[PDB]
Amino acid sequence: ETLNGGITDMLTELANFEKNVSQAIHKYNAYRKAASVIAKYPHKIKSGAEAKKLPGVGTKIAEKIDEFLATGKLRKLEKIRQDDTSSSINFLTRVSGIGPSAARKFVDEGIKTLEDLRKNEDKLNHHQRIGLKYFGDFEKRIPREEMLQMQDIVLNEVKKVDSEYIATVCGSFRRGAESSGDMDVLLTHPSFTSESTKQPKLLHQVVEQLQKVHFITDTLSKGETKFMGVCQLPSKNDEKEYPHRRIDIRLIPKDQYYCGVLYFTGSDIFNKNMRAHALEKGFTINEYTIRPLGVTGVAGEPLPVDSEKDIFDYIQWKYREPKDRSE
DNA sequence: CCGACAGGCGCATCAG
DNA sequence: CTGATGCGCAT
DNA sequence: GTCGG
Ligand SMILES: [Mg+2]
Ligand SMILES: [Mg+2]
Ligand SMILES: [Mg+2]
Ligand SMILES: [Mg+2]
Ligand SMILES: [Mg+2]
Ligand SMILES: [Mg+2]
Repeated sequence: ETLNGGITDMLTELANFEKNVSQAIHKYNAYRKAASVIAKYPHKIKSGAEAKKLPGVGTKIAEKIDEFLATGKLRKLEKIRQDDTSSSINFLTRVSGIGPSAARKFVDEGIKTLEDLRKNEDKLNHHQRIGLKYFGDFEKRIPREEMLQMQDIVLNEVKKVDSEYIATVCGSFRRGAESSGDMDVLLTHPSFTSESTKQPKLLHQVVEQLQKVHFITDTLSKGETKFMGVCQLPSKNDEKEYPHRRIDIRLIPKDQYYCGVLYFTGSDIFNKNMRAHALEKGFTINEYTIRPLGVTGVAGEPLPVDSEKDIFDYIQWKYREPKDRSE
């Protein structure tokens, strides 16, 4: 498919190994950073030296690229692919709620297959049990046509609960993607600000309404501001059912919507890059605020923010529309 | 060369 | 029980 | 694994 697709596939597979098997989060991030910068690079890479000029690509990745270019493979990966333990741990982490730690522990206890998981429900926590239940469905992508039907349901049902709610579909959907891995919904209500919560159960009431109409089907986790769960579009007579889909809802302080929507629009790599750039500039950005850093690494008071662009301006970045925050 | 690497919610668990 | 910590997850 | 001080 893609211009340096071989290289970026290699690097992403190395990232996953470092995260899932090595449990080295900074090496995972370093590989993902390199994969992203190479994926955006508009030339077919001819050497590692050429790749090394990109920020995030260093000596070790440049050497892997030289290997890959010459031979069409990487020995280091060819050996990870035949390592039984690595391969089993990597597979189990595909279940939502099983991470590197739980996968290694399962693999040590003799559980390394889907079949093994499916006769050991009792060793799984609630999240894992649901991740297993919908293992196949959760790896299917959601065409934009279906994302549009799902937006319509969520926005109309939210409006039924209280007309003052605003629900914004974020993630890859807001970035214009033709398909999405899941549905991300940012929610606000005027009664929840950074200064005051003057209504309880604001997130709960929306979740309950979506359960009532059979859109939300399962709950992975749920607190006062974050819901993680499962939903499904209604199917019509004699049609196969739609796959079950992952849904995330985040209730954000209304007056902090712009930091909220910046966060929830991503991409994840974009947010890391942006937040890392903020730190270089003497600021810290989360889903609520952008704050200056003081001398001794302590965060100051929130800066006024009136648009997404305001946050970009503070770190002296030219604005990027959501569609230009992908990959 | 070597600190630092994005930020935080919800859940599960440990020490007391 | 609270407070701390790690895990898995979200972008 | 990479990079800025
Ligand atoms: Mg470089
Ligand atoms: Mg997993
Ligand atoms: Mg998403
Ligand atoms: Mg994602
Ligand atoms: Mg999501
Ligand atoms: Mg059904």
